[PDB]
Amino acid sequence: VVVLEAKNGNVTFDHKKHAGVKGECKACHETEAGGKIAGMGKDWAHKTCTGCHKEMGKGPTKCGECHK
Ligand code: HEM
Ligand code: HEM
Ligand code: HEM
Repeated sequence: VVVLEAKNGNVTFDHKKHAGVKGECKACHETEAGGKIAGMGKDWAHKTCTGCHKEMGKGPTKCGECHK
């Protein structure tokens, strides 16, 4: 898994749970190959991560559901 560090509690990101989303890899990455995400941080996460969870009605939307 990927551990996205945060001073209020790290967030654990699992690619397995994120297969079969619109755009597939390009939902989060510039390319189909993937890689590190230079823009990663609070602004990125609270837009893109939370945004999709709300759009799909699936996944964590409250602070402590991500930050542990
Ligand atoms: C099958 C499609 C995908 C591929 C091939 C892919 C590929 C990759 C690769 C190669 C890495 C870099 C791992 C490393 O260097 O340690 C990565 C990291 C990551 N991916 Fe994906 N990924 C895919 C889908 C997704 C999706 C859909 C999301 C969002 C929902 C996502 C979010 C992330 C995040 C947050 C990281 C960590 C980035 C960082 O720490 O800078 N990935 N992915
Ligand atoms: C209102 C509720 C939330 C609060 C108060 C909150 C607070 C924060 C704070 C203070 C940071 C910056 C941490 C740092 O730089 O050390 C951050 C970043 C982040 N948050 Fe949240 N957050 C909330 C909701 C969420 C949710 C629901 C998610 C998951 C969908 C999430 C995922 C993340 C991620 C992935 C980062 C970036 C970590 C990194 O790039 O290393 N947060 N958040
Ligand atoms: C880096 C950004 C993201 C983070 C940190 C994140 C985090 C998470 C976490 C922690 C879960 C599982 C919650 C649990 O097991 O308690 C989850 C589930 C889910 N996320 Fe994300 N997510 C991100 C981006 C996205 C995006 C962009 C999408 C849609 C395009 C998405 C769609 C989903 C879906 C559909 C689930 C439910 C999967 C299932 O139960 O099979 N997520 N996410």
